[PDB]
Amino acid sequence: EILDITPCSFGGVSVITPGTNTSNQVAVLYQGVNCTEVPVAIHADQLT
Amino acid sequence: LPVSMTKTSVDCTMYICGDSTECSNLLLQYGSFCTQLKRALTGIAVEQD
Repeated sequence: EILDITPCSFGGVSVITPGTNTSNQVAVLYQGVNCTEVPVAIHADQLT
Repeated sequence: LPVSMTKTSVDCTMYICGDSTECSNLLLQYGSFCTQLKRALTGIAVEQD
């Protein structure tokens, strides 16, 4: 049975911050992926 | 008259080593080539805007 080999879901992580003089909250931008291909493994973050 | 061009960002680890070579950790021995290329690509991307 012949099968395709597509590579892993990857991209770039861009952190958006207002500066440390204002606050410490950050927003990440996973470039080039869908809302389902982002890691939804936040409940299992200790597995890496 | 042209105004802007295509903004391109290059992942050096997947290009040089690959998405299947976990034993190719020797790219860290070469220093900071990926950082000094990503800085130029980021400058090109913020220049085209």
